Amino acid sequence: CKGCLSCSKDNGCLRCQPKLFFYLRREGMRQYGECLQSCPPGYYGVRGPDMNRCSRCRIENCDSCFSRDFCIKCKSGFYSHKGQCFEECPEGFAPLDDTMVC
Amino acid sequence: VKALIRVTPLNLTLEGLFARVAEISPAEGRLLQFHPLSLCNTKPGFISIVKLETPCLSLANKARLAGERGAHAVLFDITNDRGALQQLQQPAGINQPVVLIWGPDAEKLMDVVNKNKEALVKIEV
Repeated sequence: CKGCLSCSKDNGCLRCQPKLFFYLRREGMRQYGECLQSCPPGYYGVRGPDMNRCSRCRIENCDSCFSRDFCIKCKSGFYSHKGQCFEECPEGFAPLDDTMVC
Repeated sequence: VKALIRVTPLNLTLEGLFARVAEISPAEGRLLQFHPLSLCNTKPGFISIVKLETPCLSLANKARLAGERGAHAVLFDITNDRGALQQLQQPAGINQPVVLIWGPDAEKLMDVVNKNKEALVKIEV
């Protein structure tokens, strides 16, 4: 019960402050809500109909999302380009000297 | 129309009430808690347990979505909203049964989930 506006011990956070993101944390049998500064790793923020919520980051070989079609940080050993990750770095530009960015 | 509820790990015995919105029958499965906002828009064979606070969907449609997500039966802990019972009397013909509970029975059920020791649950009519 941290970051909520209305709260229950069984359900955790019910409603969030406008500034925080709603997120259902699972724990085997338990499921309780949380309001967070940002969405947890592997999730990106979504200003939903009633709630700011967290959607799962589903991009090809990406590990961290800003948005649905844009990647922050790729699967280690992949090269990022315009929010997309590649093993075979494309013909647009070559990888930079050390850092993995085409 | 009342119902019996029993719980054991891999013990507890409670009572409750079926809802006229759904179809009354027995059922068995694992015990999985669900947040009210979860049922909006896990492996199957489980009896869901949802504690309702004092809206995304109607309770019937929340029970509908619970079954459609692969739930053997819907347990509504209505301790914090007794009016929920009145608004589940209208018949909708839901498949999986919708049982209601509250009080120290509901308190007991939720502590088993709180303990985080995996357990199985069954319902008889």
